[PDB]
Amino acid sequence: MRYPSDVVDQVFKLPPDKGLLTWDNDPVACSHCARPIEKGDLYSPSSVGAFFSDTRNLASTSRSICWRCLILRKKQMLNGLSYALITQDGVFQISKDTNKAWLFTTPPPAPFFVMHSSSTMQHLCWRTPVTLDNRLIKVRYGNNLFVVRPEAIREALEIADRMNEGQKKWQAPIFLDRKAADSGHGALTKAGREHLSAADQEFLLNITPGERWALAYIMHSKRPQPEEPECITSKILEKL
DNA sequence: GCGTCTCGAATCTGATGCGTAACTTGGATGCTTCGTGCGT
Ligand SMILES: [Zn+2]
Repeated sequence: MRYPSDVVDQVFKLPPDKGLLTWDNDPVACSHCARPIEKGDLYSPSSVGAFFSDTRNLASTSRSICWRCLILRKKQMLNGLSYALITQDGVFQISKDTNKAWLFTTPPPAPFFVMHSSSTMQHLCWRTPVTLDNRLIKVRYGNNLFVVRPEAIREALEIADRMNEGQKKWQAPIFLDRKAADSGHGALTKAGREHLSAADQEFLLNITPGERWALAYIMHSKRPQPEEPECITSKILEKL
């Protein structure tokens, strides 16, 4: 895939809705997924309504929405893709911690989109940049766009295991929060501050926010075993 | 019209108890769409 809207016609294969206008002016980017809207394509003027609180993430002021985004803005699409991973084969659910560990330790090779919501249901279909290479995974968490490097996650897990190797009571070296909301998120704990070497402390302080978020779901006393997430595109298509 | 001597001294100089108790020891929110109907 190339664009967030490309997930529709490639893994959902949903035909465009009826009654959509046809573009007849100089091409302009979509207001959601930044896809160009060329002459002869199907679009619709923006009618997001007063309850749309994602104006800051709009690609442009074209006020035009391509049919793929019009599909992606349906309630069944927003709810189904709350904790989704959209790859070529299908849409997978990464809600469970084991799924997150598998994704951030053994990512799929193909381009994919990573979905995650910080509340009941949020606009995430059209805000996630594509992950071209598995070594640089871009994850959209609520209003935060994260960059996760699997090698950094593996190195941090190795550091935590080596620091907790001797002590019988397991204790995390770095303070992390699943919601990425705590005031101490990403800061070293007392055990990390006074039981780790200078190189390990410098590495743990110099990780990206996305890596902290991922370790908040992976790094624990009993590391979850990675497992393949289930196929979810069937459920979303049936509910639509 | 003073007048001067003497113009202190020893010793005690604190003891004893009490010298905390019970209860609170958080709570709530931070999402949009969709259908149906008002409605100004
Ligand atoms: Zn679009």
